[PDB]
Amino acid sequence: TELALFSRVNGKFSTEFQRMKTLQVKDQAVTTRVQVRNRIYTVKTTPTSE
Amino acid sequence: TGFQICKNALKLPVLEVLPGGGWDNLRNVDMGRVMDLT
Repeated sequence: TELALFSRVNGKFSTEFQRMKTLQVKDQAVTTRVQVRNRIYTVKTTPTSE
Repeated sequence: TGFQICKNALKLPVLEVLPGGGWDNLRNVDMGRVMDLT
């Protein structure tokens, strides 16, 4: 600010603004399935075959 | 020794497990007929 009635009447407003908005989302999904089946039903050769 | 004759006569299914059969006690697995099954 400034004022006077004799020699020095002025005005000033050196207003300033600095804003910096930074976001950082970071998502990481990971799925891993493994599944295994087994069956048996056995068979032998007869001990007297030719 | 064919059970198919009367499995055909009467419609029931033959039992699967049967005792009259040799068995390796070391390898621990069935081996073969010993007692005949008519």
